[PDB]
Amino acid sequence: ANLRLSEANSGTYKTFIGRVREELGSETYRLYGIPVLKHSL
Amino acid sequence: NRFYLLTLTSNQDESITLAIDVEDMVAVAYQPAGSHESYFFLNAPQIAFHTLFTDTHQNVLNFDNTFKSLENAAGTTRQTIVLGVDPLDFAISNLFNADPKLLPLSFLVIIQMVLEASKFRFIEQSVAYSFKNEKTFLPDLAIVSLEDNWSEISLQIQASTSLQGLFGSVVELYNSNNELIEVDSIYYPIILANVALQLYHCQVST
Amino acid sequence: NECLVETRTTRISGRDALCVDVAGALTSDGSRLILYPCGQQVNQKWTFHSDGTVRSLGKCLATNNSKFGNLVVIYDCSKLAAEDISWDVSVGGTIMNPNYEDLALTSNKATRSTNLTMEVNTYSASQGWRVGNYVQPIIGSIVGLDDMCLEATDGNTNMWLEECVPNQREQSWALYSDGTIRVDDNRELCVTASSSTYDNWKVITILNCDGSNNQRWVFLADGSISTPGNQRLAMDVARSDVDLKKIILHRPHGDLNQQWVLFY
Ligand SMILES: OC[C@H]1O[C@@H](O[C@H]2[C@H](O)[C@@H](O)[C@H](O)O[C@@H]2CO)[C@H](O)[C@@H](O)[C@H]1O
Ligand SMILES: OC[C@H]1O[C@@H](O[C@H]2[C@H](O)[C@@H](O)[C@H](O)O[C@@H]2CO)[C@H](O)[C@@H](O)[C@H]1O
Repeated sequence: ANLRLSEANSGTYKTFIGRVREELGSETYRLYGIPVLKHSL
Repeated sequence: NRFYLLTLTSNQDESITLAIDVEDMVAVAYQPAGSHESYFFLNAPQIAFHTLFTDTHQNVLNFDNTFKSLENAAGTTRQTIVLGVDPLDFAISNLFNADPKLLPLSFLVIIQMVLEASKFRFIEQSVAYSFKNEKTFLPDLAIVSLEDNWSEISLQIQASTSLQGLFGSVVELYNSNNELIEVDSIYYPIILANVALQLYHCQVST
Repeated sequence: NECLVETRTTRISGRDALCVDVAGALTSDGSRLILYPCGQQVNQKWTFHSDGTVRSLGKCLATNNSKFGNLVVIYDCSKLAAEDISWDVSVGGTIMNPNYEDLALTSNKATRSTNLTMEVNTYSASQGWRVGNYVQPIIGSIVGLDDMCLEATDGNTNMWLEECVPNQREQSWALYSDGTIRVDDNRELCVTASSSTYDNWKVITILNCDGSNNQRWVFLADGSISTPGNQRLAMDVARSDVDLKKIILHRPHGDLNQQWVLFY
């Protein structure tokens, strides 16, 4: 999960936040469709 | 594996690697690229010292990763520090160089722009606007109230599942004209749109 | 810091920001439900319970054709049967009794003192409610693909994404307790899924608010602006081209064109 500022814009910044959320947020456990943070990794 | 690493590189190709405790969604430690020093918050969990950055001299910083301690250590409030592409760039450099006189403030930029941005889409978009429009912002009550209330919101989302989506206790948030919204149920976009990741409190099902 | 919530008192608001209100504060078993403008009165206050009942004035909200007809009404909990006072709130605004599986709480017209009723579930702007003590419409911008804000355009007739401006009156919206996204300057105008289509999908545009199921919208956890119900479709810039200037309600593939953000 690398955010490189020298060639960064809102697009790649959002994709980066996207990657953080995808790897931190649980796939199985969500409540009202909001994921709980993962137990392990 | 309990920790999650991500890498922030600067405008000079200076890279740091930051470590997030997945359990509480806080930064525990970081390492500048090609450096034998690694730096740990005073309240970083033991396992972090024993698992992360083992091939380095691990230094204990003079504050904890709590907002209160970063604010007292930087001498200012989140309500004063500006966020944006350039101040991020600068914060990355400061952490790379391990400058002690800037560190707490350098963290306040990084944490807000990455960890608080991952927690709330409102904060994410506030930051994306800095990149888009080339211009920076220092957070008002609206971002500060979300940051400050993340754990309570998480607990109240989980709690509501025992009573038709209603909270156990009111959660005071603010809008972008600094006006008070007393949220007290899941049925607001302020909560449901906004929160992208929630802190575990209880084992409950929807 | 406890996850069990036993008892709670909030208030229920709906179409055109009107509150669920027990008729004239009258307490007798069989007193009528109405929409009334919001306020600090004990008849408008509602208390939810672990068993499933919702009460005002010591007595639970009830629905039964055999006793009261079509109408909705407060009645004593101990005397009444068990099934006519269970309730369930759903994430996209639907208040309904599980025991009457086809049905849903409804205000048939939007104007003060309307009697509320249980009607067949069409997932309509009228059948939609916001449960929560904050009853005012949530004002702010809507930001979509490429950090463009939704703009009410062409004398407020047609809506599409334009580039952000601070405090443009037409770029702000007001999300109402009923489900509707109203224009900030004018509230009689509202967002709607129109009958005119593009590539076999309905074009979204503004119209006068009637309270139909073309007009009820919900902000989902995935970041979509979506329709309520098991079948789901979401708001969508068509093919991510702002130049076309049209939003289409589509099957929720959940890509960036269907990502939105309430920037309040
Ligand atoms: O009739 C609907 C309406 O009642 C209002 O209270 C009335 C009350 O019913 C009447 O007896 C009295 O003379 O005037 C009151 C208003 O000043 C409630 O305030 C309103 O919410 C509705 O429930
Ligand atoms: O144009 C509306 C529409 O786009 C579909 O995706 C298109 C894409 O825009 C186009 O560039 C490509 O050539 O074909 C795709 C379809 O196969 C979306 O799938 C649909 O949801 C709409 O958003």
